[PDB]
Amino acid sequence: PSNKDAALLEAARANNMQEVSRLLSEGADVNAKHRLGWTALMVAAINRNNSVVQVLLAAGADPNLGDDFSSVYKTAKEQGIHSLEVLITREDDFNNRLNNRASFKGCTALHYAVLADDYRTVKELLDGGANPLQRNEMGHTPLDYAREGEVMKLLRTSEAKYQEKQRKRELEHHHHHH
Repeated sequence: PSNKDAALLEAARANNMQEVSRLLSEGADVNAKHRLGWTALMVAAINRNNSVVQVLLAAGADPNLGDDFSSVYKTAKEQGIHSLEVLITREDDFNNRLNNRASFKGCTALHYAVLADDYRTVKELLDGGANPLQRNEMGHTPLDYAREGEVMKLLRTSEAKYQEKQRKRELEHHHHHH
């Protein structure tokens, strides 16, 4: 990606609030994508940077994009680079607390906030239009990745409300409200 998009991903990772705002005003893509597959919103979410998540959503970030990163091993093959570089970059530019063996293809920012078990980040994404029913490539919802506690309770409630809005054909009504 461009210099501005690359700086935005780093500022979103680093919780550098001033820089995120600056870069967006200079034309950085709010859906900026790392060469290895993830967005600024995803990396803000896994790092519990709920203030960065707020800013990106306000500038129009799509909450429902899925990660193109799969696993260290598979992504390394699909890109023709060695797994060592992929592992270091995933750990250094994204987050170092995830399972290196697992596949994350199709994970949304909400999947990642749930793995981070952060109530505030999860709530901000749900309030921002994140679809709690959207599954990743392995077929898991964000609630599938929740641990017991306040995030799992919030997701259970939100799933039921989202399903009811979908059945009543009124998702767009509620999206344009507070």
